Amino acid sequence: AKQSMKAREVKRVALADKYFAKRAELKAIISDVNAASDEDRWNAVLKLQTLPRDSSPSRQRNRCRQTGRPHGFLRKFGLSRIKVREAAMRGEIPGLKKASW
Amino acid sequence: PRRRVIGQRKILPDPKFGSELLAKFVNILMVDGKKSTAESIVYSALETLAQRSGKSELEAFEVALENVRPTVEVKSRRVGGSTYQVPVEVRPVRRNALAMRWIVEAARKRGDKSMALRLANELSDAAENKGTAVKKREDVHRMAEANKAFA
Amino acid sequence: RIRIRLKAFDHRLIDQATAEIVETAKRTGAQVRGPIPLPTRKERFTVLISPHVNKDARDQYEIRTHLRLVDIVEPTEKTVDALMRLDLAAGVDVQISL
Amino acid sequence: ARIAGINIPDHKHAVIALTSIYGVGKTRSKAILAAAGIAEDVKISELSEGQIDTLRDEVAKFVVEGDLRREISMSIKRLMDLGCYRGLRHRRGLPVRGQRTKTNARTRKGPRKPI
Amino acid sequence: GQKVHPNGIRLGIVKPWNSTWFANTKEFADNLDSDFKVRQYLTKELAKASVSRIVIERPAKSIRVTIHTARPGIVIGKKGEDVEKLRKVVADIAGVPAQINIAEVRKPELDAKLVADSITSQLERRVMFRRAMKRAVQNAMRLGAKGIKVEVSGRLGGAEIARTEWYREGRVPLHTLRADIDYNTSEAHTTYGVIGVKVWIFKGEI
Amino acid sequence: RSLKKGPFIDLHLLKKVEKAVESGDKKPLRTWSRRSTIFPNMIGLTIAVHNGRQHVPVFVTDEMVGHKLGEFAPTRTYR
Amino acid sequence: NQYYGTGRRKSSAARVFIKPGNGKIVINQRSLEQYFGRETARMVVRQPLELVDMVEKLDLYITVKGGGISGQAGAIRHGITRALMEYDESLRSELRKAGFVTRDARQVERKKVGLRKARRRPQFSKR
RNA sequence: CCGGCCGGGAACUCAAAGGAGACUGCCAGUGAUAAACUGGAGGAAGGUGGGGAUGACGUCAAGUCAUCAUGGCCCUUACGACCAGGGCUACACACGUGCUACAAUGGCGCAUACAAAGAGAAGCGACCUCGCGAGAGCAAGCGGACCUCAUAAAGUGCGUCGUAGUCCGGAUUGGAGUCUGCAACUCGACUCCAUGAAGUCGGAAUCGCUAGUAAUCGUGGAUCAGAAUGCCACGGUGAAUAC
RNA sequence: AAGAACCUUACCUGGUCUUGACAUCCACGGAAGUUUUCAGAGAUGAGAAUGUGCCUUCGGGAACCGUGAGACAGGUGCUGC
Ligand SMILES: [Mg+2]
Ligand SMILES: [Mg+2]
Ligand SMILES: [Mg+2]
Ligand SMILES: [Mg+2]
Ligand SMILES: [Mg+2]
Ligand SMILES: [Mg+2]
Ligand SMILES: [Mg+2]
Ligand SMILES: [Mg+2]
Ligand SMILES: [Mg+2]
Ligand SMILES: [Mg+2]
Ligand SMILES: [Mg+2]
Ligand SMILES: [Mg+2]
Ligand SMILES: [Mg+2]
Ligand SMILES: [Mg+2]
Ligand SMILES: [Mg+2]
Ligand SMILES: [Mg+2]
Ligand SMILES: [Mg+2]
Ligand SMILES: [Mg+2]
Ligand SMILES: [Mg+2]
Ligand SMILES: [Mg+2]
Ligand SMILES: [Mg+2]
Ligand SMILES: [Mg+2]
Ligand SMILES: [Mg+2]
Ligand SMILES: [Mg+2]
Ligand SMILES: [Mg+2]
Ligand SMILES: [Mg+2]
Ligand SMILES: [Mg+2]
Ligand SMILES: [Mg+2]
Ligand SMILES: [Mg+2]
Ligand SMILES: [Mg+2]
Ligand SMILES: [Mg+2]
Ligand SMILES: [Mg+2]
Ligand SMILES: [Mg+2]
Ligand SMILES: [Mg+2]
Ligand SMILES: [Mg+2]
Ligand SMILES: [Mg+2]
Ligand SMILES: [Mg+2]
Ligand SMILES: [Mg+2]
Ligand SMILES: [Mg+2]
Ligand SMILES: [Mg+2]
Ligand SMILES: [Mg+2]
Ligand SMILES: [Mg+2]
Ligand SMILES: [Mg+2]
Ligand SMILES: [Mg+2]
Ligand SMILES: [Mg+2]
Ligand SMILES: [Mg+2]
Ligand SMILES: [Mg+2]
Ligand SMILES: [Mg+2]
Ligand SMILES: [Mg+2]
Ligand SMILES: [Mg+2]
Ligand SMILES: [Mg+2]
Ligand SMILES: [Mg+2]
Ligand SMILES: [Mg+2]
Ligand SMILES: [Mg+2]
Ligand SMILES: [Mg+2]
Ligand SMILES: [Mg+2]
Ligand SMILES: [Mg+2]
Ligand SMILES: [Mg+2]
Ligand SMILES: [Mg+2]
Ligand SMILES: [Mg+2]
Ligand SMILES: [Mg+2]
Ligand SMILES: [Mg+2]
Ligand SMILES: [Mg+2]
Ligand SMILES: [Mg+2]
Ligand SMILES: [Mg+2]
Ligand SMILES: [Mg+2]
Ligand SMILES: [Mg+2]
Ligand SMILES: [Mg+2]
Ligand SMILES: [Mg+2]
Ligand SMILES: [Mg+2]
Ligand SMILES: [Mg+2]
Ligand SMILES: [Mg+2]
Ligand SMILES: [Mg+2]
Ligand SMILES: [Mg+2]
Ligand SMILES: [Mg+2]
Ligand SMILES: [Mg+2]
Ligand SMILES: [Mg+2]
Ligand SMILES: [Mg+2]
Ligand SMILES: [Mg+2]
Ligand SMILES: [Mg+2]
Ligand SMILES: [Mg+2]
Ligand SMILES: [Mg+2]
Ligand SMILES: [Mg+2]
Ligand SMILES: [Mg+2]
Ligand SMILES: [Mg+2]
Ligand SMILES: [Mg+2]
Repeated sequence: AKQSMKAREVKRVALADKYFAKRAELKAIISDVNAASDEDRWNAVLKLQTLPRDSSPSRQRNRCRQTGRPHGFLRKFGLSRIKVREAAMRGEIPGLKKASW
Repeated sequence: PRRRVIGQRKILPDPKFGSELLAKFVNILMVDGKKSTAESIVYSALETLAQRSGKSELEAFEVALENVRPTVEVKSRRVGGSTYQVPVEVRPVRRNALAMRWIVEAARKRGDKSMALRLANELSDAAENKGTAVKKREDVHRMAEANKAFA
Repeated sequence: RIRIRLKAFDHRLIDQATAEIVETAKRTGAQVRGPIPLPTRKERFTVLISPHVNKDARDQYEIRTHLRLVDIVEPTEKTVDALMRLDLAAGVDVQISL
Repeated sequence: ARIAGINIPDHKHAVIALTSIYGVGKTRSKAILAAAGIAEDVKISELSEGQIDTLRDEVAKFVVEGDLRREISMSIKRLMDLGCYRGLRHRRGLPVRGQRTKTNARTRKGPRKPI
Repeated sequence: GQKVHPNGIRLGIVKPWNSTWFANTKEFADNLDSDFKVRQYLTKELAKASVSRIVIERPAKSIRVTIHTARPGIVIGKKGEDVEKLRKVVADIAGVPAQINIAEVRKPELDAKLVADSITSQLERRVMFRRAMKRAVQNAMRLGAKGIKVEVSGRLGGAEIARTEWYREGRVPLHTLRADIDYNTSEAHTTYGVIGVKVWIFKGEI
Repeated sequence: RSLKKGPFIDLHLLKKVEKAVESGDKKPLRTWSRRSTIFPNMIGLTIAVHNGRQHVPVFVTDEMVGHKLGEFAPTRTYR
Repeated sequence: NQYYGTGRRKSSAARVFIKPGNGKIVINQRSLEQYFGRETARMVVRQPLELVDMVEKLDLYITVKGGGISGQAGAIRHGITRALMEYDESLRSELRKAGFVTRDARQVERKKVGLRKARRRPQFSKR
């Protein structure tokens, strides 16, 4: 699913773990109902855009690891709906037999 | 079913008037599976009927249901080619059930106030045969009587 | 006391794992209640079976996570050390808790 | 039964009587009768004139009828003069709150037309 | 296309899971990716060594890989030198330690992957698809098979329109769930295109 | 509408406006930030908002304050 | 002394104890009159106590959880018929012929894949 | 102190495993001395007991080259590649599939009873306190039969409206907000307030459904920062009819 | 499509890059990194400080970073006849 689209996603993962998995203090702690509500809260949201557009974990689409398909994802397996099926009935996901109740 | 001759399910008696005839009537009146709302209306109707009529409930419901009961109904078979009116003697299980539908179907219309009022007034008119349900039986006879030429 | 809880995917791999952990504890240094079962977690997944269109057609999968408890009611010196460094049983997760 | 601009109902509960006033609904009407000290179960025929005069001063607090109609008319007319996205939406006769305009929108767009 | 994967329907009943490990919901996805990374790598590296399936286990941060194979000599090489070369490179991408074990298979013609890869290899060297298919069907019935359905889909023999052809000899009950059936597929990348090679091998009734 | 924690403008547009206002009136500012709100200090400026293919000049008035810049720049043309 | 019968009509699971004494019917510490109100049938629990008469013979301490009204009320009916085993096969000859001891398995059907709810298919477009 | 709270208890519900069990197996009758079958016992269950998975050879050169793989044929200071916005949400119209209606078996208020199946660690987030409410703080506990989202709603029980475009519908608009999120105007969801459109059961047509099924009332999950009336599951009350 | 505000996004506008965002090499210079400032819509470009490690053939290393060079990398472009 486009090697550029797969390769631009590695920036999104690597660069997010750098900034906002550490510098969420800029938005969370500072922008709060307390004594910093005056210019300190203004300088927070001002400085929050100085950061790159990426880094925000909302910008991560969360696509399949094998193929790179954006849609049809499953968080348990980290795979697309097609590749989980191909892998399940084959012997790769442990315990994942066909359900029938 | 094409060749699957199986019987029907058993029903249950209504606590306050433990029988069968009016137990079916609750079921035909019931909308959206709400037997709690429907069964309260039938008791409210038959109590208001028994007050006015000066009878019990089962015999009050009977002298009413028989007055809207079809003797013969009209089918139409094409045996040979053409389509014509063939009357047939209705079966005893369907006979009284087809009557209970015509009482309730009439009571959908005739917007008095409440459902308990409307069924009471329909069964009251059925006792003195001058409602809508008796007219629907009357018309059903007129077809069988007029189209009696076809066996 | 030590509440030992252990879970797995196969229903008939965990049985000998629960049998051997109890026997290497009951026999070596006494005391055991038994294999307390607990409810099974059945995480279901309903994926689309085709690669394009055909929404009606799907396959349904599940993963039975079978739990088990052990529950000993005395901190025995022979038993407590037999739990550590002496488990094995692959495909069966185990979590000892004091 | 003559408060505010209009309000002339009869054989209707006091809470439902004041819904007919433009600028007063269900919950506002409960706040009127709570402040006035009148029961919601009574009706205007049952009430006396001594109690109706207290309702007149209570609804005078809130913006109602011709005061409200102009406040809404000002706000819509303001948007159209600015030439904003909502102003273009209003004067063109199309739905405003980011709605679907392709299949539906019949309330705002009006009934069906020929092609 | 409307048939269930014969291995998959029997994963609880008769056939086993190849990846046999427990993991909590957090690690599960990353643990399954590293499982695919070694499997993809180890299959392509050990091509001539002739691997059927790869079983993987993970008891308490220790990845025990098992390579079921027809030719165990080519996997190990000389004095188990290639085992140590595999041990190192597999351990890096996967997760800390390694424990590669090699299971021999004295009846290689009854394993579905090895028959499919043999037919694939033959199709790539300009051998007739019938002479590759029927000979493989004939070879394993004499040894110890009771089924052996073999389908070959695609262009085959440089044709314009693609055809699907199959030749079986015996009982191959795909519907029977108690029945053990080795099923496997392989693609044959020729000059004309891709040629699929599905193989079913009914061994035992239970 | 959203955002109680300070009305939002992009750093670049804030600094560009502050630099433009202190100097004096000049020309339409090429800005792509539609998302940004309009401050009281922006009144008088004829900033050019990006509709998508071109820049639409918008003379900011007393009323155009709480509204955002993209409201005065129709994207999809019709008839 | 104190006999027992299970009953578990439709998810719900009754737990009927029965002793020889007063005519009362206790259930979850509530009275039978107030626990089961106007709904459809209170006396489905008392249906099995008709061919074998109660009146003032057998007191019933009941406990139930699961289902709703009729699921519980029907589970108590099955629970009582199972519980009435103190005169083994003499009662069950007359009791079985009027239904009663039949579990009546019928549970809610699962939602099918593709279909809108169990049997209800969506619609049909033929152009 | 009066709540499974308490020691404790191992009966029962349940939870799991491993077994019993329904076998036309018994019983008569129709049959051809057969396969069968009509009922009848016994039984929790009766003739594949209900439901699921399971999909033969092959049909439609059916769908997918945009999941992936892939033979050719094509592009390479571009059909490749990074960024800010805009767009996929456009709107004389036409249909599909829904949902909410058009009410009185109903609508709004107060007294309060009964589920299942899930799900949760940058998670799900009590009780408290601030909120008219979305929510805002503090933060308890739980990788869970325990802790949490979580009061199920239908349903009763009282009240009140009394057939009105209505106390039906709840659209649409204006204002005031809330959380998420760098950012909510194009283009979110929800809340409050006022607003109160069409609609009074639908032309030719036409759809699904054979019992816990239709019908109706909740509820969950997957994808998911946020964003279901969809989808996938779950359980309540519970019909008619099959000559 | 198991959920389009940016992302996704394959489309459009304008800005932009050509061994490229993603890869192994032949080899030139540097630890990797981290903090922080300026012009710009942002991609980017310009800096300013600090740190200067696991083995010595010590003209080297095993990674990482940024140059020039080509084998090339890359295409959700067409063809499900
Ligand atoms: Mg690719
Ligand atoms: Mg997203
Ligand atoms: Mg389909
Ligand atoms: Mg369809
Ligand atoms: Mg309102
Ligand atoms: Mg309100
Ligand atoms: Mg809306
Ligand atoms: Mg729109
Ligand atoms: Mg094919
Ligand atoms: Mg199938
Ligand atoms: Mg134009
Ligand atoms: Mg059960
Ligand atoms: Mg019997
Ligand atoms: Mg089905
Ligand atoms: Mg249902
Ligand atoms: Mg269709
Ligand atoms: Mg049609
Ligand atoms: Mg049609
Ligand atoms: Mg047609
Ligand atoms: Mg026989
Ligand atoms: Mg036989
Ligand atoms: Mg016999
Ligand atoms: Mg004979
Ligand atoms: Mg005979
Ligand atoms: Mg014989
Ligand atoms: Mg015989
Ligand atoms: Mg026989
Ligand atoms: Mg029988
Ligand atoms: Mg029978
Ligand atoms: Mg049989
Ligand atoms: Mg059978
Ligand atoms: Mg079956
Ligand atoms: Mg059978
Ligand atoms: Mg069976
Ligand atoms: Mg079968
Ligand atoms: Mg075609
Ligand atoms: Mg077609
Ligand atoms: Mg098709
Ligand atoms: Mg492709
Ligand atoms: Mg090519
Ligand atoms: Mg060529
Ligand atoms: Mg050429
Ligand atoms: Mg071109
Ligand atoms: Mg679309
Ligand atoms: Mg929308
Ligand atoms: Mg025109
Ligand atoms: Mg239409
Ligand atoms: Mg209302
Ligand atoms: Mg309603
Ligand atoms: Mg759970
Ligand atoms: Mg709580
Ligand atoms: Mg509270
Ligand atoms: Mg409120
Ligand atoms: Mg806040
Ligand atoms: Mg909180
Ligand atoms: Mg705990
Ligand atoms: Mg506790
Ligand atoms: Mg919830
Ligand atoms: Mg609680
Ligand atoms: Mg709550
Ligand atoms: Mg509570
Ligand atoms: Mg109610
Ligand atoms: Mg009006
Ligand atoms: Mg009208
Ligand atoms: Mg509204
Ligand atoms: Mg109105
Ligand atoms: Mg009306
Ligand atoms: Mg209709
Ligand atoms: Mg209706
Ligand atoms: Mg039709
Ligand atoms: Mg039909
Ligand atoms: Mg059927
Ligand atoms: Mg409703
Ligand atoms: Mg709701
Ligand atoms: Mg739901
Ligand atoms: Mg969730
Ligand atoms: Mg829903
Ligand atoms: Mg719904
Ligand atoms: Mg973009
Ligand atoms: Mg361009
Ligand atoms: Mg290429
Ligand atoms: Mg390509
Ligand atoms: Mg193109
Ligand atoms: Mg085709
Ligand atoms: Mg094909
Ligand atoms: Mg096509």
